[PDB]
Amino acid sequence: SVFSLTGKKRQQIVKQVRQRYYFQQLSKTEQENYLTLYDSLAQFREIISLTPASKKSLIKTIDAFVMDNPEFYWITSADYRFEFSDQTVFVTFPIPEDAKNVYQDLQAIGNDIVANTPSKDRYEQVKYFYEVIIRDTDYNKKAFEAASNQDIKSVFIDHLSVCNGYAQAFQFLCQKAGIPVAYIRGTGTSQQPQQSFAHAWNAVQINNTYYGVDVTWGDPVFDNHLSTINYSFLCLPDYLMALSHQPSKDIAFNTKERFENVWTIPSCTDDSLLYSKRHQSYISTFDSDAILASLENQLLNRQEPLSLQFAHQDDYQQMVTDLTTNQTGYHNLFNQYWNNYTGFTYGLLPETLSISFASRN
Ligand code: NA
Repeated sequence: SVFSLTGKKRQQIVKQVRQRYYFQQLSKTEQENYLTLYDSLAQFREIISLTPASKKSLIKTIDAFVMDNPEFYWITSADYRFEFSDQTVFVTFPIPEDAKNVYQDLQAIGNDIVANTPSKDRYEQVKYFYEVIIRDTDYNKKAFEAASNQDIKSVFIDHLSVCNGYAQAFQFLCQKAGIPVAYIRGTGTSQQPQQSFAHAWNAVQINNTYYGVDVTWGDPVFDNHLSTINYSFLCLPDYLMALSHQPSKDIAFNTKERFENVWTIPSCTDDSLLYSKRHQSYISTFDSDAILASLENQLLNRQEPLSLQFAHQDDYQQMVTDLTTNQTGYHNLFNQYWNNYTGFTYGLLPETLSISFASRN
């Protein structure tokens, strides 16, 4: 095809996209068009000429490209618009007038964040990116409770964003760091009160296995039940993430239609990177002794607030019931370590089977 990349430019683009997530699920012709899309958007073209395929194949290619490539911030929330003509498919992404300088503004910010990570351990880098986005970005709760908040410009330029921007910003940084990463879209479900909502989050590959990451839900303005940085959404297995997340495999390419069950979602099975597990606050079996010992170990390290995360729903629920009835074990322990003790308060985040404790005032 005349639109396929060639020469040195092709080599450069092949290297650039090799780790992109949805790219891996595209066929040969679709990957060629993906490469052409990358080159043309990197030249800041509004209209891209692609080689003809079925309507579905083109939508798959475009959808994969948009999810995979936050750097082209102007495409992240755009409609999928294309037209067939004379053995060519013309794809249009309206492009802002300042797109080149904003694109390079974001490159400089991203490069600075990645280059100065304190550790080069991949987990520590992922944790650092989580922290950076949460600390430096205001969550736009007014917007949620109701575009322009959906891309990495809203995160790194405006510092005011919603889940789609957070998740694309996390991918943006991971890509620059060379960490395989995915953007995942779907449905979040919160409790107290029960509620479902459109949502976006991430997966990362560390040590050749995937881990779930939800930066947005770790933001205290998004959810303050444990209030701060809520680490209980950092590198989760699916048996915990699935309690509040349902990823979508579908492509809704307009308001009336979709393609069902197109994409494969990363499988996250390892719990070894849980913050709670790494800090000896993960309870995998209901046991009063083990619960109090974990809290006492935290108290011996002079931590406040204390925290617990459970592996299994019914164990978390039994702990909740014991806190509404048998509280004596807890007062006896806390009174030993907290001065002027007059009780304790607790916060519940059932979405990750988590609880936090603090001295009452
Ligand atoms: Na924030």
